[PDB]
Amino acid sequence: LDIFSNYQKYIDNEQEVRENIRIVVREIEHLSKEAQIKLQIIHSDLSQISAACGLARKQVELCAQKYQKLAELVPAGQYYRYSDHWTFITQRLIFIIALVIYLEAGFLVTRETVAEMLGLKISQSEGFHLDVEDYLLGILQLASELSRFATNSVTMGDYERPLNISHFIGDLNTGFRLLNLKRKRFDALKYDVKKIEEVVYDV
Amino acid sequence: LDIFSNYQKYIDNEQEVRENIRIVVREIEHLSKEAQIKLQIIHSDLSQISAACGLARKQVELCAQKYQKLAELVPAGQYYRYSDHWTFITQRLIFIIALVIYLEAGFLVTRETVAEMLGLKISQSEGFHLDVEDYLLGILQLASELSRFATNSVTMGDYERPLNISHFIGDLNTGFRLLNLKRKRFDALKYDVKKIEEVVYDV
Amino acid sequence: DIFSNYQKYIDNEQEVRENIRIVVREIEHLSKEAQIKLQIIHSDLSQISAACGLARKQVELCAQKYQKLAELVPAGQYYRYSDHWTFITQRLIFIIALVIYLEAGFLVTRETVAEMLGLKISQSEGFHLDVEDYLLGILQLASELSRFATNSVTMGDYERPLNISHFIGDLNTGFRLLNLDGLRKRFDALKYDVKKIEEVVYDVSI
Amino acid sequence: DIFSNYQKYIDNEQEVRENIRIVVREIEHLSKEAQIKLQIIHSDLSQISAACGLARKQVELCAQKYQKLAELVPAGQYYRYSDHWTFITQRLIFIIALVIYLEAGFLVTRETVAEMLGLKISQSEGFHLDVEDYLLGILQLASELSRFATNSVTMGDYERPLNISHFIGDLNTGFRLLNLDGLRKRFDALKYDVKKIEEVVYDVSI
Amino acid sequence: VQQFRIYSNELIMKHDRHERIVKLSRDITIESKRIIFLLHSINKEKVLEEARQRLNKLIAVNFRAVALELVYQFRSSYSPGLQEFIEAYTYMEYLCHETKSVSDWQAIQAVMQYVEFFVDPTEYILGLSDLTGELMRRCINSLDTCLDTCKALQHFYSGYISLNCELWRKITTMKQSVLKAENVCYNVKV
Amino acid sequence: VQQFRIYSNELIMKHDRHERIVKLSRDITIESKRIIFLLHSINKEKVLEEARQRLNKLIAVNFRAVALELVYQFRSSYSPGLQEFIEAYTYMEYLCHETKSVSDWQAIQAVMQYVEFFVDPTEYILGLSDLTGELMRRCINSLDTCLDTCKALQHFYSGYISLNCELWRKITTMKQSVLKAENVCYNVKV
Repeated sequence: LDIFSNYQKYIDNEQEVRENIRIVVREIEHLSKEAQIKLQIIHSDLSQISAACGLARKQVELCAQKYQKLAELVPAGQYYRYSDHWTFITQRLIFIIALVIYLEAGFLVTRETVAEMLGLKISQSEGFHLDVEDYLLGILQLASELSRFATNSVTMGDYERPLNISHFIGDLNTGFRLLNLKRKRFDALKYDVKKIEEVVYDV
Repeated sequence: LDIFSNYQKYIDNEQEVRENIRIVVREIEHLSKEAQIKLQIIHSDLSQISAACGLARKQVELCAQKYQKLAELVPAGQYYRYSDHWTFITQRLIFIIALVIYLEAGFLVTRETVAEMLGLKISQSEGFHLDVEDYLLGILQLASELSRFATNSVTMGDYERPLNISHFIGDLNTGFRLLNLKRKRFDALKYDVKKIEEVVYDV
Repeated sequence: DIFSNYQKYIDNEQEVRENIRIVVREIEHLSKEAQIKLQIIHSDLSQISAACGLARKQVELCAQKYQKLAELVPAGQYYRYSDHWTFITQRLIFIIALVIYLEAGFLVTRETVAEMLGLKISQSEGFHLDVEDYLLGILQLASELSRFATNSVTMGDYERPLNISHFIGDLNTGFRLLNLDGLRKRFDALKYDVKKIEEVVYDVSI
Repeated sequence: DIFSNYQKYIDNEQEVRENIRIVVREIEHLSKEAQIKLQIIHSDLSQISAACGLARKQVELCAQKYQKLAELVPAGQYYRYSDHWTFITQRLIFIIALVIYLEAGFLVTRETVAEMLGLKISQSEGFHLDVEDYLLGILQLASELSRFATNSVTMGDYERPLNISHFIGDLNTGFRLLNLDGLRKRFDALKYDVKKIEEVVYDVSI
Repeated sequence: VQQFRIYSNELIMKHDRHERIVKLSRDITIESKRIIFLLHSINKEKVLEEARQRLNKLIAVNFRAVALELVYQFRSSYSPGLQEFIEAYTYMEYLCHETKSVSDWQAIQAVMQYVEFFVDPTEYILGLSDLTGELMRRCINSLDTCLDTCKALQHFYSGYISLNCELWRKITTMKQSVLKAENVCYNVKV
Repeated sequence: VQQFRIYSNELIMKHDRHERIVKLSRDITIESKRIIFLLHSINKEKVLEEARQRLNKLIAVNFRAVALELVYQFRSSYSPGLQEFIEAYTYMEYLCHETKSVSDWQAIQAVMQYVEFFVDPTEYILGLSDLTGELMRRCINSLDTCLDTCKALQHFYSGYISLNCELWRKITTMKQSVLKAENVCYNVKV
C-alpha cells in the first residue's frame, strides 16, 4: 500500500470526473429529446414545420451553453479519454441541426456552422471541438430521416418535397461514395437513396 | 462532393497515420518477444536467471528508442485517439521490466523507473507518457508470472523462492485490495495469491 | 398525451437511485477497512484480537450509516432499490461471520447480525436484512477459511484445519438441508472448498 | 529449436501481403472513378456515352496496374493471397458488366472480361480471373439495374424496364442452371430483384 | 445448526407464493390474450361490450392475484400477466374511439384500488407499447381505417421517443412498426 | 446465355475434386488417429517400429491425396488430414527419443517430394502444437517419465511464444497444458 494510496486517490479522481461529465451529458440529452419530438410533429403536420424549427433552435442554443460547460470539464488533451458520451449525443445534435437547416433551406449545414451554433470550436487545437466523424454520422441520420419524411409528404399530400429530397440525398450519397472504409452507415444511406428514388418514380 | 473532397483527404490522412503507427508498434512487439522467451529460460534453468535479465534489459533499451519514435508519431493531444496499440504492448513491457527487477532485487519497479527506462515521460502533460492503467496491468502480469515461477522453483529444487514471492505477492495483492472497480484482473491475482500461499504451505 | 408526469416519475426515481449510491460508496469504504484488517490475518496471528476490536469498531459505524439508508426507503420500496446495497450488505454479513469465528467457535445468525447492523428481520418491521443476503454473505466465509486454514498451517497451528473443518462441515450440512434460486452454484463451490479443507486436515499427519 | 526461419517464412510473407495491398488500394481508386461515373447515370441520361468512354478509359489503366499485381504472384500463389484483390476484382467485373449493357444489349463473359483486364483464364496460363469473382461481379449488376430501371422510368423511358427485365430474366435462368458455395444467398437476392423489376414492368401500363 | 430449519422454511414460503402467483399470471395473461383475440374480429360491435365486461371480470382475477399481498420481491411474475392486460385493455380503448386513448395507469390503479390494489408504474408505459403493437394489429386487419392507426402510432411514438433511454428494445421495434404504418397510409394514396 | 453450360461444369469439376480430396483427408486423419492411439499404449517397444512403418504407408495414402495435384484452392481439406499426420508423426519422434524432436516440416516435404509432393508450411507449425497436446498425452499416461514431457513442453512453449500473433487460440491452450505439466513435475517432488 506504500504507493498504492496515491493511485487509489488518482483513479477515484478520474472516475469522479467521469461520472461528473455524465451529469452534463444527460442534461444535454434531455434538451435534444425535446427538439426531437418537435420534429416528430413536422412528421404529423406541415403547418408546424416552421414553428417547430424555431423551437428546436431555441433548444440548440441552450445545448450550446452546456457545451461551454463540458468544454470546461475536459482537461488538457484527455478529450479522447472522455470522448464517447458527447459523441453519441452530439451525433444527435448535429443531426437535429442539419435536419432543421434542411427544413429551412434546401441544403445541409457545414461542420463550421454546426460548431458555431453549439458554441464549439472547430479544430482539435482548441481543446474541445466538434470532431468530424461525429459530424458525418449526424448528417447520416439526417439522410435516414428525410426518407420517412418524403414518404410522409406524399402521405399527407405533397408531390413536391420527395423530389427536392431525392436530389439532396442523391448528391449527398454520391458525396459519401468518395469516402473510405475503416462504416455500415454509408451503406444504410446507400439504401435510403433507393427508398426515396422509389417514392419519386411513383410520381 | 463539394466539401467531401476535403474530408476524404483528411480521413485518408488519419487512417494513414494509424497504419503508420502500427509499423512502429509491431517493431516494438518483436523485441518484447525476444526478451519474453528469455524469461522463459529463467523458467527452464536458474543459472541463466541473470544473463537472461541482462539480455531482456538490452532489449528494453531499444524498445525505449523506438518509443521516442512513437512519441514523435503522436500529434498534440490525440494521444488517446491512438491509445490502444501501445497499451497492449507497453503492458507487455511494463511486465517484462517489473519481472526483471524482481529477479534482480526483491521489489517491483515504480511507474517512474519503468518510464525512464522506456525513454518515456511520466505525466500526460508531456504528450506521450506512460499511463497508469497500463502500469497496473503490467505488474498484474508480473504477479501472474511469479506463480508459475515459484512452482517451478520447487520443481527444480528451491524451497526458498516461493516464500519471498509469497510475501511480495501477499502485500502487492493487499495493495490492489485498496483499489476500486470500474477489473477482473484484480480478482485473478486474488487467486494467484492462493496458488503461491499453497506452494508455501507445502514447505 | 402529456408524458411530463409519465417520465417525471422515473425522473424522481433516479435522484433517489443516487442518494442511495453515495451511501453504498461510503459504506464500501467503511467495510474496506475491515477487509484490509482481515487480509492482515493471513500474515500474522498475534493480530487477531486487535483486528476484531477494530473491525467491530468499524461496524458500529456501518450501522449508523445504514440507518441513513433506512429513512431513504419509503415504506415498501426495499425490493425496488435493494440491488444497490445487497452486494455490499453481503460483504458486511461476511465480515461479521468471520470476526465471530475468530472470537468464538461458531457463526452468527440473521438476528444476531441484524441487531449489530441496526437492521430488522421481517419485512413488516421495516428496513430489514433479506435472508438471501445473509446466506450469501455466509458462503464467502468458506472460500476464505480455506486460504486461512492453509496459511494458519504455514504458521504452526495444527488445530486450525480441524476447527475450520468442523465449522465448514456443519455449514455445508445446513446448506444441504435448504431447498434442493441462483445460490445453488455457490453451494457446489462450497462442496469443493470442503473437499480442500478435508485434504488439508488429512495432511496434518506428519 | 531455432524458430528463426520458422517465423521468418511468414515474416517474408507479410511484406508481400503489403506490396499487394498498395496495389489493391490504387486500383480501388481507379475503379472509384468509374463508380462515380455510373452513379451519375441515375441523374442524367445524356451522359451515357461519355461515362462509357471515361470508364473504359479508366479500365485500360486498371489492367496496367493489374499486371503489376501479376509478377508479384510467384507461380501457384494466386489462391494464397487472392483474398486481397477479389472484392475489388468483382467491382471491376461489375463495372464492365454494366458498361457493356449500357453500350450493347447483353453482358460480357469470362474471356471478354479477362482480355480487357489483361488477365488470363485457366490457372495454368498464369494469373487468371477466378470464375467465382466473375459471377459475383455479375450479380451486383442486377441490384444496380433495379434502381437504374426505377430512375430511368422517372425520366420518360418506357423501354428500359423491358430491356432490363429481359436481361435479368436470362441472367436469373443462367444462375439457376448452376449447381443447386456461399453465392447461393446472392442468387436468392437476385430472385427478389427480378420480382421488383417485373413489378415495375407491369406498372408501365399507364 | 438447527437454525436453518427456520431459514429453509422462511424462504420456502416465498417459493410457494411466487409459484401460485405465477399461476394467476398465466391465467391472466392467456385469459387476456383471448380478449385481444376477440378484438381482432375486424362485422358488428358486440365484441366491444362483451369484451369490456370480460375485462371487468379480469379485474376480479387481478383482484385474486393481489389478494395475497402484504413489494417488487414478487413483481417478477408481473410479466405478460400484468403487461398483456394493459395491452388488451388499452386496445379496447384505442379502437373504442373509432387523443389520449385513453386510460392512464393511474386511473387503472384507481379501478384496481377498488380491490378491497396492484401497483402500476412502468409496467404501464410498457403495456402501452404493447398496445402500439395492438393498433398495428387492428390496422393490418384492414384490407380508410389505417389512417387512424397511423396518427395514433405517430402520437404514441412522439410520446415514447419523448423520454429517457431497457425500453430501447421496445421503442426501436415501435419505430419500425410506425414505419410500416406510415408506409401503408402512404401507399393507400397512390 | 448458353455460356453457363461451361461455367457450371467448369466449377463442378472443383466440387468433385474437393469432395474426393475430403475423402482422402478423412481416411488420412482417422488412419493416423489410430497410430497415435497405438502410441498411447504406454510394455514393450514393437509399437514404435510397427507404427513408423504404418506412417510410411500413410506416406503412400498422402501420395494418393497429392496424386491429383496440378495451390491453396483445395488446401481447405488439409484439415486434420494433414494436421493429424504431423501430430502422430512428430509424436513418434518426441517419444522416440526416450532436443529438436525432431522432424522439421522441410524434411517432411523432403520425404513427401519422394511422391513422384504436398506443400508443408504453417500447417506444420500447427501440427506441432497438436504434438504438444500429444506429449501431454504420453505424460498423462504415466502414473520419472513426466519430467521429459515437462522439459519438452517448456522448450516447445518458448518456441511458440517466440513468434508473431489465428494461433493465439493454440498457444493459449498450450500454455495451459504447460502449466498442467509443470504443476505435475512439481507435485512429484513432494
